[PDB]
Amino acid sequence: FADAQRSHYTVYPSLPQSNKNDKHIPFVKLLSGKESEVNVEKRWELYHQLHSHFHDQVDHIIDNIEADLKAEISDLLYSETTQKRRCFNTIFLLGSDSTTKIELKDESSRYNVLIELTPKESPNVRMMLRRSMYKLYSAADAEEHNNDVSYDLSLVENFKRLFGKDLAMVFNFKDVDSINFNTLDNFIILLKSAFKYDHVKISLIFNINTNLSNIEKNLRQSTIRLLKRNYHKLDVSSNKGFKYGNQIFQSFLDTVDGKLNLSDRFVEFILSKMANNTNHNLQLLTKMLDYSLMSYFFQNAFSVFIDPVNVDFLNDDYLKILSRCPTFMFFVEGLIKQHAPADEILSLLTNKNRGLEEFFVEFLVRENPINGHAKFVARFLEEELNITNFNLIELYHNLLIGKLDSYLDRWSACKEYKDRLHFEPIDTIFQELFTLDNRSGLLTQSIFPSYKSNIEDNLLSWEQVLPSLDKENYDTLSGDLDKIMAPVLGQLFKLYREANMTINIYDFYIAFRETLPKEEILNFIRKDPSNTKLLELAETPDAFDKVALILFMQAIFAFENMGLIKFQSTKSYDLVEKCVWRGI
Amino acid sequence: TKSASSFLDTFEGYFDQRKIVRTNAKSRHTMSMAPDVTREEFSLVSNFFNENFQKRPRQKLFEIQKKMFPQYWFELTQGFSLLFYGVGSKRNFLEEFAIDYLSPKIAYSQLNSIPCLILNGYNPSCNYRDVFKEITDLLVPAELTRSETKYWGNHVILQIQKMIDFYKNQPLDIKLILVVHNLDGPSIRKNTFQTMLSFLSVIRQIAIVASTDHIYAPLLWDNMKAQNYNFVFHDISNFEPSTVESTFQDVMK
Amino acid sequence: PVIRKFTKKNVARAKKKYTPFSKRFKSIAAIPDLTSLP
Repeated sequence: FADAQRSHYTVYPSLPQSNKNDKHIPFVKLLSGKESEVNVEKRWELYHQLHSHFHDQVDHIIDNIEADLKAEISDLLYSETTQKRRCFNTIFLLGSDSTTKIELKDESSRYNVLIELTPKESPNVRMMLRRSMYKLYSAADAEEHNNDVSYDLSLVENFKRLFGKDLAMVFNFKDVDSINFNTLDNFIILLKSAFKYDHVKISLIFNINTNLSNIEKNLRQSTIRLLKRNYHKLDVSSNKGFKYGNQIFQSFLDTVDGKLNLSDRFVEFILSKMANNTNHNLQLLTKMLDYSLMSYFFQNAFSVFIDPVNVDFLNDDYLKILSRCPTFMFFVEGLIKQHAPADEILSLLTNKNRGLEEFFVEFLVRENPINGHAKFVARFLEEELNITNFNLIELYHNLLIGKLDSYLDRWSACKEYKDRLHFEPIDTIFQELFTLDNRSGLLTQSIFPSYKSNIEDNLLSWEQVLPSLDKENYDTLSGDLDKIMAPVLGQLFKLYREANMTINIYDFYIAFRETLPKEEILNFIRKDPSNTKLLELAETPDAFDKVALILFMQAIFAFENMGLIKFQSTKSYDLVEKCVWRGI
Repeated sequence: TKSASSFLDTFEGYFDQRKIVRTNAKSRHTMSMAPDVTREEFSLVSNFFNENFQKRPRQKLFEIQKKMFPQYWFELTQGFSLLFYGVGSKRNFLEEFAIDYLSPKIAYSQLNSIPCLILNGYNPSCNYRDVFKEITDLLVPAELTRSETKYWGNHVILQIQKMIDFYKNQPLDIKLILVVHNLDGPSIRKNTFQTMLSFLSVIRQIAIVASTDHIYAPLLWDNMKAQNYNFVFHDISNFEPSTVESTFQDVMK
Repeated sequence: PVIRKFTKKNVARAKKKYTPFSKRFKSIAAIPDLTSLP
């Protein structure tokens, strides 16, 4: 109708008043629909306890990097002078994204203002000056507890006699790699004349997200020699000095200490996806670990057994599920192959439910500390050895594999400690229902998918998305069409893939016209009982082409706004250009 | 047959099919010799073939992916945004998911319903100032004061930043479900709209349920946009005939 | 009080009324004789 013709129509969905059930949580009935409702409620509450215990530590680390950074910047912003006294202090914040709040100290009988500047707040030099002096007059006349001045450096000249305090303005350029440096060095030149006023103290703070050889290549050399008077650098990045990856991954183990385990493939996938992204890694760490936890409690019924009170709700289907673990198969093969007691394996094979039901609850008192010993290796490398360039994720990966000694000899600094820093752990039976893992490609398919490859796969093959049927063909309208005829927009792509770079739309139409059935669609087209217009065009002696051009032009103008087809030669639109290739 | 390509589609399929073809080997055939139709014959056979070619397999597919809905509600209520890419129209999926399923389940669980702001982003008349006008009466936030507004700044982006720092001291319940159809459409792929919709997804109290159509879509979002969205991607390609949106675009002869 | 973004100190406005002739009496049947009005 006409409601999908206007943008942003808000819609209130009306609702039935109540259904009076427990359907207030999304956790479905697992074990092919055999689970109890109280176990689903306990699973939801247990997942929320785990998720809250994780994120209450993640938030303290994330709100502690700001209390570390404000402590860092505000120490080399102050407590130092230069003998020239006609220079501005300059701090290059390397690798920093513009997300930090800066605090300026008391320093009484002197104002301290912070003038944040942006590539949107700087289209030329005069808007920078008007915004800077506007922020100066605002943060000077509102921090005092009346005339109108002009917003230029004259306010900086007579700031001493307008207010009575000395000025100390601290500039702050947010995306220094995104401003014009031609506007920025003009602003620095325009600021340089403020030196002669004896009550100012300009400080510049550059938030650079690239290296320093790309800022002093684009600036002019006189501005660079002015900036070489009192400059300091400061590396602000959460990959330098692995302290905040060794506090998010450390805190993830404090929630899963004994209840859950991590796989080998999972930690190497974490390391592969944390290394292909540098700007934000404290967020791509947490949104992989939480989505690993969310795909666990939604899938694994045995999560209800990670609390040692729910041990008595072992139904028959839990005993069916746990029995077909291959580590238990390895254990039972062990009980066969070393010695032969008959009537114990005959019990625990398929008959006795009580022995297997009480046997599994012994397997939860075990700890086998991977994450209980890895903190000892972390404390040994940080305190006793004083090496602060190690990664807890990669050390944990090698400790999980077992080649930890190679990673400890990667430094060649702890040769007398390769026995003290050694730990060879084994597997405990029934790990493979209690492990966070990725062997199905779930964290790949729904966090970092091959987007274009999935679109092209669904366009080309299309049988992995559309079903085939064997009963619903006679009550339908097209029963014999789903088996002999590919879907248009999925059939045209088979000709689009094996075409050239320049595709003539008439040849692209003829190749589509002779891959359709002729003697089927001329029978099919007369099926409709209601309308009468669709049958008279079948009484026309050129029905097949006039039904073929409709489907072809529909598929072409459907590909075009998807991105696979560029119509070159405007005012012709006859020779299209293939512009997406499969497999790339 | 009409392509002499040694390789097919990889990087060497790109390098191989980009050759140079002579003037006599070319086929300069205008599409005038295609048998012309009327507008109403197209309009008739189109709506016939939409719901009468693969109708029961597509309904079977929608019932297959319709038991996926509790995972979508779980991912929304745990903080993520959703992104539904795929072949075909994702329109009726989000009209049958967000209106029917989602907001009744959200409204019951925190105990009228939860307001659903649909946003037809395939319409090129999609300004962000009237869309943010439509957001600021479904939430009604505070106004921009004199100290918090700046010298000729953007009031929409500053208001969303003020809402972001307001909603860190609040209970975490969904207050709106923002349903964007064709998020990479011709008037919403631009930068300030995406800055708006990326700063809205920072708020936990609004669930973004987006959909894309173009294939080079993920390069609209850098390390700041793709971090404030924190999308989870779901290929729900269901081969829909996509006839709500094609009335907007040119169907010129 | 307030700090303004710019100033318009040299502004001169006329003394001109905003409500038109349609809202003098709001009675079309009782419009007085406009010719010999003072």
